Amino acid sequence: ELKQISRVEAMRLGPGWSHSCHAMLYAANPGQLFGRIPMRFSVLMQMRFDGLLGFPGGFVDRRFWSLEDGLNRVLGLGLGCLRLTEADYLSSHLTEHRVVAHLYARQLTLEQLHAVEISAVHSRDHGLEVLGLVRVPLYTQKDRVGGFPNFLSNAFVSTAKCQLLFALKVLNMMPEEKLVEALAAATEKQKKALEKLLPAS
Amino acid sequence: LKQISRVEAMRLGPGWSHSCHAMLYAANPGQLFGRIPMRFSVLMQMRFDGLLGFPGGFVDRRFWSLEDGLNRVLGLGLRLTEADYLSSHLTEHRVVAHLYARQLTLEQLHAVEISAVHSRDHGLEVLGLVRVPLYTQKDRVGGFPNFLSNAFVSTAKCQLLFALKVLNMMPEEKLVEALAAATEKQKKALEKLLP
Repeated sequence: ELKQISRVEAMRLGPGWSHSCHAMLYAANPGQLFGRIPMRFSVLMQMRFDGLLGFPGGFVDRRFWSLEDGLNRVLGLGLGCLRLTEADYLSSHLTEHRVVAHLYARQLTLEQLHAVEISAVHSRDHGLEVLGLVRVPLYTQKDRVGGFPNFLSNAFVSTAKCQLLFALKVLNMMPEEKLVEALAAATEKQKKALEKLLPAS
Repeated sequence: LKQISRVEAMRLGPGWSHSCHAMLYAANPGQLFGRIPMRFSVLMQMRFDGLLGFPGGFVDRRFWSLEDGLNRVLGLGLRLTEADYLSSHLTEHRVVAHLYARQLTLEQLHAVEISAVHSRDHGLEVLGLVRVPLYTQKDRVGGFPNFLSNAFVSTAKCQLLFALKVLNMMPEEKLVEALAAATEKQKKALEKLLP
């Protein structure tokens, strides 16, 4: 968990602080997987050029643009679709490189969520800085790792993983105890996989 | 994984089930930020169970050929043939994993990505396609090592590293280096959580 800070207090930090803006785009999903698993929500993340999962967005130079303007410019290159606004602002966090990470989020219709994925494959950043969008599975299968735990066992931008788990909580998309349960299962999954290659003694 | 030939795979007997997966890749002459050659782009997919793997799935050899079955299960919205067959491996519950591979042009690879986002499997069994970055940045983790530190279907990760070698897409010593750096990354990060 990262240290949180209000927007107005974040925008008065000295010139030694850089700002980032990322967007969590998600849609309520009424479907079920394999006839019994409710999907609840579909959330968009993406594979970055450095091989890590993160959110759409990136560095925003506050000197030249509003946070919203700068985020939408980035989204224009990496998604090429919509225009977020201050109403979509969710949180600001301090990262450990003095960076203030601003998190935006908007619930989309399922139709627009799919339209974003379609526009992403045609975007300027596709195949360069963005290597592909992925939906987050929020369910957990009977084996207690399938789905969200396995997904959390992937390799993330540290800030993005914190943001994802934070947003799911405060947006009442997943109970906090279920988020931490899945994170614990992910960590035990990572240990199970690592032991096969490089076990401790 | 213990490898076996195609003809010997089909004589494994009815007790063995067969899976078929496709590694679609393209030569990539681009350079990331104008410095680092991308070499090749390979398509993988995020699965319903949160793991990265290859398109494809199980095939019922009593009703489809391996190639016909594969083509129905790709979940990409190209038709693979016998010549695209690459290797067969025996999974670590009697499953023979057949791996098919075909080199495409980058533009054709892009066309598969565009068709994939419109497939009926999208948003249920397939949660998205990703391109494998085969470059390694100067920090020794950026790109391919970080990518290999994600979570894979165990067969898919072995199929990827095997295919990259035998197809002469990456020298073996570079594949070992990238895997080693990814595994060391996983260890150090895991030590922050479960020392």
